[PDB]
Amino acid sequence: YDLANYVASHVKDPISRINGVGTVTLFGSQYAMRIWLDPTKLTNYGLTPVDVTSAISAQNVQIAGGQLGGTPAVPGTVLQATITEATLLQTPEQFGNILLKVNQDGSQVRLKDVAQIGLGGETYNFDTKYNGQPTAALGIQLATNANALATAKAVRAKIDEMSAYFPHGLVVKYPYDTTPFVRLSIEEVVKTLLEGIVLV
Amino acid sequence: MAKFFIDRPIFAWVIAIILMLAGVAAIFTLPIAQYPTIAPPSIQITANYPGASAKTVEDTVTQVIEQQMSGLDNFLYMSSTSDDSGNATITITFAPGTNPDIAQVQVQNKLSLATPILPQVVQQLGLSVTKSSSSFLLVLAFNSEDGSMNKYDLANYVASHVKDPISRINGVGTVTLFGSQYAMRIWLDPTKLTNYGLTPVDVTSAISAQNVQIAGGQLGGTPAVPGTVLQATITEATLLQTPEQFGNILLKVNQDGSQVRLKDVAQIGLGGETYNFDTKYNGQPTAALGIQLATNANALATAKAVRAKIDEMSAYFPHGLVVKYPYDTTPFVRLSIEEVVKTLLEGIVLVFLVMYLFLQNLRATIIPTIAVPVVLLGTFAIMSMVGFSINVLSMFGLVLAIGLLVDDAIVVVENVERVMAEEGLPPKEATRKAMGQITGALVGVALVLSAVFVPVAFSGGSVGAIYRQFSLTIVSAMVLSVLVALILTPALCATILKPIPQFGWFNRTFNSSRDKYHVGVHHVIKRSGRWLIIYLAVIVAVGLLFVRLPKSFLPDEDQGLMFVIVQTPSGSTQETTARTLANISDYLLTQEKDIVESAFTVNGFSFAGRGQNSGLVFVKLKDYSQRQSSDQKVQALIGRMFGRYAGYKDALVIPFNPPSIPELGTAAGFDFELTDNAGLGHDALMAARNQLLGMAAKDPTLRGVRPNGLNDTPQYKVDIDREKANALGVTADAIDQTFSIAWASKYVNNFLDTDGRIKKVYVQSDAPFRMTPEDMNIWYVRNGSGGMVPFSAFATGHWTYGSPKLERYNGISAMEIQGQAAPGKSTGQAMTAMETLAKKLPTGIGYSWTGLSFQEIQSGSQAPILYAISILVVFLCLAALYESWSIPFSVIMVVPLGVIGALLAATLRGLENDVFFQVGLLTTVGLSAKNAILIVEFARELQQTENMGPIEAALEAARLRLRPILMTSLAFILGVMPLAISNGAGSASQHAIGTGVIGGMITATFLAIFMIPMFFVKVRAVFS
Amino acid sequence: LGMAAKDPTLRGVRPNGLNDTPQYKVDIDREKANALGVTADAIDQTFSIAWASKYVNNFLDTDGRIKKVYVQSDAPFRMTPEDMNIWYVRNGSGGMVPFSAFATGHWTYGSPKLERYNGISAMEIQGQAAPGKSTGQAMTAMETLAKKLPTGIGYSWTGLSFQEIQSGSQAPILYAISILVVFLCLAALYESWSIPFSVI
Amino acid sequence: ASAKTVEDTVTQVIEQQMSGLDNFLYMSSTSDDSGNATITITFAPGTNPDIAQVQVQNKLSLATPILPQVVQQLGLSVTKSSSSFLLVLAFNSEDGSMNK
Amino acid sequence: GLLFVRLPKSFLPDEDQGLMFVIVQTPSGSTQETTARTLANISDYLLTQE
Amino acid sequence: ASAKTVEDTVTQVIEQQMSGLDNFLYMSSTSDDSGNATITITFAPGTNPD
Ligand SMILES: CCCCCCCCCCCO[C@@H]1O[C@H](CO)[C@@H](O[C@H]2O[C@H](CO)[C@@H](O)[C@H](O)[C@H]2O)[C@H](O)[C@H]1O
Ligand SMILES: CCCCCCCCCCCO[C@@H]1O[C@H](CO)[C@@H](O[C@H]2O[C@H](CO)[C@@H](O)[C@H](O)[C@H]2O)[C@H](O)[C@H]1O
Ligand SMILES: CCCCCCCCCCCO[C@@H]1O[C@H](CO)[C@@H](O[C@H]2O[C@H](CO)[C@@H](O)[C@H](O)[C@H]2O)[C@H](O)[C@H]1O
Repeated sequence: YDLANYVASHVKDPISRINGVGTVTLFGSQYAMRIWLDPTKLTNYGLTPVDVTSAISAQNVQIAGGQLGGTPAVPGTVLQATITEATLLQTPEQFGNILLKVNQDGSQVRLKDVAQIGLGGETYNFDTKYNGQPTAALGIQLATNANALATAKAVRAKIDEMSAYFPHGLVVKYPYDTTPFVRLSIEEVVKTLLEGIVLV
Repeated sequence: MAKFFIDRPIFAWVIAIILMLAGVAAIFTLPIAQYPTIAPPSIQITANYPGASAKTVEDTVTQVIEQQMSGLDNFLYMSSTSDDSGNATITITFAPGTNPDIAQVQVQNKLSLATPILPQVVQQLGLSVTKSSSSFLLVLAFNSEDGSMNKYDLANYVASHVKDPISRINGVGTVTLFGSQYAMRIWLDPTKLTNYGLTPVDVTSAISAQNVQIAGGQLGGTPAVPGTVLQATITEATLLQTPEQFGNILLKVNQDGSQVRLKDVAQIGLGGETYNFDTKYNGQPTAALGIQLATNANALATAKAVRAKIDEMSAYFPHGLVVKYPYDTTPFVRLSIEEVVKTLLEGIVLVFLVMYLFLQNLRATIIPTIAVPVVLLGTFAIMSMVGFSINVLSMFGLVLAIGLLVDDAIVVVENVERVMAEEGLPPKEATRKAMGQITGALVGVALVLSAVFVPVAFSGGSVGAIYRQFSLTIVSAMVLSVLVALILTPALCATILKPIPQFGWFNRTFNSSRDKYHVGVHHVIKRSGRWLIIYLAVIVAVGLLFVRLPKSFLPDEDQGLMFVIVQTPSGSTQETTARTLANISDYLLTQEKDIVESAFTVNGFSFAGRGQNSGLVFVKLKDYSQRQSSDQKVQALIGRMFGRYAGYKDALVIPFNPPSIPELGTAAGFDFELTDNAGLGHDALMAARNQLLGMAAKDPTLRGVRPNGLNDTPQYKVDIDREKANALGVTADAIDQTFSIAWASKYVNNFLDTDGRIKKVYVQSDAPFRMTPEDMNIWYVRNGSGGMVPFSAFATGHWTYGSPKLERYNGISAMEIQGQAAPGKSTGQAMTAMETLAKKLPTGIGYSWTGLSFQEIQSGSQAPILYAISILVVFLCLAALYESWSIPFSVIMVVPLGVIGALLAATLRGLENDVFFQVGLLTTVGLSAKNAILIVEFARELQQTENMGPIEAALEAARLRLRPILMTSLAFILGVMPLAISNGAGSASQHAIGTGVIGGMITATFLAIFMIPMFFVKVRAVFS
Repeated sequence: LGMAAKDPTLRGVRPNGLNDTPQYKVDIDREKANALGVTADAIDQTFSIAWASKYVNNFLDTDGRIKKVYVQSDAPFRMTPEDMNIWYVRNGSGGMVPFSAFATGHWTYGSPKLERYNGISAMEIQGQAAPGKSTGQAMTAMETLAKKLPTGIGYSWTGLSFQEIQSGSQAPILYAISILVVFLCLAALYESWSIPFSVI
Repeated sequence: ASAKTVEDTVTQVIEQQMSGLDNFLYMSSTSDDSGNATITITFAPGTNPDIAQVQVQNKLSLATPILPQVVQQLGLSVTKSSSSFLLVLAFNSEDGSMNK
Repeated sequence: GLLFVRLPKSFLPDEDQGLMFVIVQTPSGSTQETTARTLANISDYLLTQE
Repeated sequence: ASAKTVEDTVTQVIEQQMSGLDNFLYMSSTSDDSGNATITITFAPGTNPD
């Protein structure tokens, strides 16, 4: 999940913007805030999953606050500043404290009490290995009528640029790449051309 | 070719006629614009999130759109901001050459795919995709002189009556209304809400429910029962239209039967969609309308047409309404066109007078005066075919090009006259003999000069965009001129000129002079080594003058405008900043009453974004003819404004003359993007910004290094104790929505105004209840069991810091730093200094180059490579001409001659090494190469047909070429002289070109006539 | 149109638009409805679903093709104004109140479609040249009749008519340019100003 | 929307944004009591219709923040039009086994 | 000169393509049943008398 | 969602609108239990991808 997240958060979007890159596939994703419900615990508090989805949507929010002294203000107002009310939650701990119920004895039920919260994948569809070790994979598909050698060289350059900010231990390999083949075959026919010149 | 058309003047005149006709057609169909497009296409998306903070916009709007912006062909980079006016702006920049239509549609389609993810309010308000431009044809100010209309009335009027007719004027491109218009404003009163137990969401929902347009189907609709004999569309429910109807919306009914209505709980009425800004004309309310020119229309007719339609429909403006034109560039382009036509006609008269002076033969003078107009008209015809426009850059191209095409005309006719007189032959044989001595050299001249000019045409970037219209107009004219010298003018000479049968002081003085010159040519030859040391002295002077002469793109003209940036201290309001702007307008209209025509003020805007603490003043000056003197020019007004407002505590006031082409910025400038590459956060990035800026302000390689955006500013946080509220039975949604509607306002739905137009509906608290943090406690929200709870029950607030403007580059948070290279230092070395500073920043902070520094990085080793190609092909063309690997050196060495003169003239007049200087220098170096090419050509032909030695050949060829060289230089210096001594609009550019070329022609021709034969004999001695 | 009916030059002149049609407005007395316990939304939605129909969602037909689901009143109940009485809406207490209790009918007349040509309100007319007349002669007759219309009513030609005007008015200029070009071509070919003239 | 509502709030707005179109010849538009707006932009003969379409769409972006929210959300459709009613197929059930 | 100016002008001739249109427009407010009946009138004439 | 849900609620909905395309060559769609609808439309060679 960490490798898929790093790639999603630092490599994929800029690579997706290189000319000639038609499309980009991450077998993985950026982190997703993951809320794993427990039905027996939901039953205990008289709650359903919809209660949970609704509370996330009401308590995980960014709210327009307008302004102190904002416009149109009463004549004479001489101070203004933006108001911040509610913000997106950020860590699984904050989500675990979302409020679900006020039960009879005065306690309030919270999402931590009905679910496991953590960062994981948007999808659990994939599993990738490079030489049997964990990997995060980016499939680069060439845009229609774009030049494979040009695009591959540009993306390899952008990756070389981004390598300056890799976390410790992060390595990049190129498991599948057809442009070395095309480049080497053009190179080889050039070599035969010059051999034939000498022979003539 | 030449000998072909000599024997047949009819065919040559048919070709001349076709060129002339096509040229006239191009005169009347070519586009007119002040400048060609320069900068690469950029597409910007804008979004509005009413009441959202910069952080809210970055997280709910900007980041979503950016994450969706991919698969765009030819993307160079992307740059976005998110600010406290609730505004998102994302600009995508594409590579030079990209089709702007395709970039825009590609951007719009990715944006359409992105739209569902965005906040519902952002979606409902609509996003904009537009091509980023910095230029306008006209900007109209619709003003209420008697106060009958405020800015909302004015903008409403424009949108209802002007924008549509104006859009249908031929040649009008984009039409922008700077101005907000009517909206139904519901101003909630919290106490009246609490008394009836209502919340702002009740109001929004009632509006959503009662201001509706309902499809009624139709009577007798299909499928119908048999026998029905009438259809009719049925209308049920229509949008509310008037404040009374909105106030009569039913909100609640009490048990006693009484009804609670919106009028009982809020103030309802027409207001503006936004109050973020205010615009004033000369202290009057105003609404502005920007008219941008359609692609490939002519600016002059479009502007005349717009002013004519505005005049036409001003017959029906309500009382008190007037239209002013605070912005208009078109007088100045009309003036450039008049000035160029004046120069071209003068150039024709000058060739007439010079041919007569040296030849005193009317018949021979008329040939160049036919040939030059034909080539100019053909140049217009070629410009039409190639897609150029009539613009200041191309017009200066024609101005510089007469020096080449009159030189061709004089070479042809003067050489025919010399052969016809000194050798005594009749016209057909004389022209055949004279055009057999120059045809190959003329072909070679065309190729060599084209080579001279290709490093300019093939230059990349916006600077190359400046160059190429200019240089390629020169190249078109030159190539046609060579064709005309080989097609029309030999036939004109062979048919027009007659034999010569049987002032005088001037003839005697020129003959004495050319004898002293001939002896001087010999002197320099015999003293070669001394004058080769002198040649190296000239080269060293070229270097030192070049390094000392300031860099520049275009000279800054007084175009009758001045822009004033106004930045008041943080937290300032619209009311407070309005008074710095009001001060400035009153000052301009009273103290500068005789200099200033308009002062247009907008607060709410800098050039770099919005803010209540920021404004602009747009001031137009009086007609250039009523503005004589040095005190009355814009530069002096900028000085007086620095004086008045540098000692001004309330605001930062920057007066400045707008640059001609703003996209170029400053030649010494650099544009840097400091980026958060490790997800380290805003605080870390600004810590790095401040660290880097502190280093740069100590750096002698750098000057003026400033952070392009804003420092963090204090903000007020509302903390809701959600569990305390829930214990009270109050749900988080009720709290946040009540607070947000009251403070940030809310867009509910559309309504149909009494004029039949669709407008927006907003509910927000009335201003008295949302001004202060205390007001946050006067607001109520209901709990799950009914009844009202105050915000004071569960809400506290506290002050903090946050950015009011959040910048992103290529999708990751950034902060743009902008500066200049230190005087005497280059931009590349400035970039290296910045980079070594950036290396010394904490790990995870990266950076990118943007703008003209990015352009410089992309094309780095292009300039030297193009020069090598140019030099090589010049050399190869000359080897073919001379059949020698060494003789071309006697021509190529002419280059620094004349360059020294241009540098000398510019430095002694304080002008700068700008683009005008550079193109002028290229044409004069081209002419010196041509003069050297013909000197060496005749020296060669004499050395091989009359078996002469190198010195005899050099001396005789110098005698032969002295007259035509002097004829051309005299005509050309006199032709550009009026530009080099100019009063009035555009004189800075006219000076920038004229000073340089006069200096160049002077030293070029004198040093060339004395040193080129010495070089010829020297190369002949050295490699033979 | 009345003028064209008598102009012997032309036949079949008809408007390409639509005459004003009778229209029926339904006025809801929202105060009565609020007093009787129905919200404006309920009456709005019932009358639209009943008369205008509603596309609710898709269904999957027996052939495997996705198609639409529509809800509307059966024809006998939505045919005449007199029908609008039978529709009931249930109020906030669960009781039913009929439309006749709070709504009124109103006849009027109005346009079924508005035309704009280059932004100017307009009405399109098409016609034929009478047997024995050309398209151009019919257009001259049309301009003669339009000349006799009230001041402020102008006209334009579009489509075939516009292209016809281009053809007819450009031909003489093209003949002139063609004569000039033949003149210059023979002047060049035969090195004479007298040969091309004697030919022209 | 009524015919007048459509014309004044949809059709006119869309037309206003159509300044600056390369090779514009004229434009004609309809606004019906069915709520329908149809604006047909005709260009010079020989104009590239694909370029014309991309330009019309790029100009249409300007209209969306002015258009009624519902119209802007529901979507505007842009197409290369024709009246070349080329051929019409009539499908008939001769044995009567199928109706309209 | 006079023979050119006198000559009636046109764009293209009306060729018989083997096809013809008949446009029918009934009073405003009329129903699908009413227009179906006029279209049938035209179809009956064309398919019996013509 | 299942491949069948994907086909009924997305793939058939999009396909029913893929008409009026210049240089249409063929179309190939797939709906799978990973919730993915992929509709590839191929045009004649030389069709402008833009
Ligand atoms: C209604 C009032 C009368 C009409 C107003 C006239 C409007 C059109 C005139 C030119 C507008 O062109 C606009 O000018 C300003 C100053 O050159 C440029 O601004 C430039 O310099 C300023 C400060 O030097 C920086 O804030 C900014 O990074 C840079 O873009 C801006 O990039 C260009 O977009
Ligand atoms: C006579 C017939 C000649 C053919 C027609 C062309 C006319 C003028 C010739 C100019 C050759 O074109 C010129 O090529 C050079 C070398 O690639 C380019 O330079 C580019 O490539 C080199 C490496 O490939 C880089 O080092 C350099 O930073 C980059 O800008 C330059 O931007 C372009 O302008
Ligand atoms: C391959 C290259 C190397 C070989 C160089 C050969 C020439 C060098 C001769 C001396 C140079 O300096 C000077 O040359 C010129 C040549 O006109 C002569 O003087 C004179 O000669 C001719 C007479 O025909 C006069 O017309 C001319 O005004 C005058 O210069 C003289 O002989 C010598 O005083």
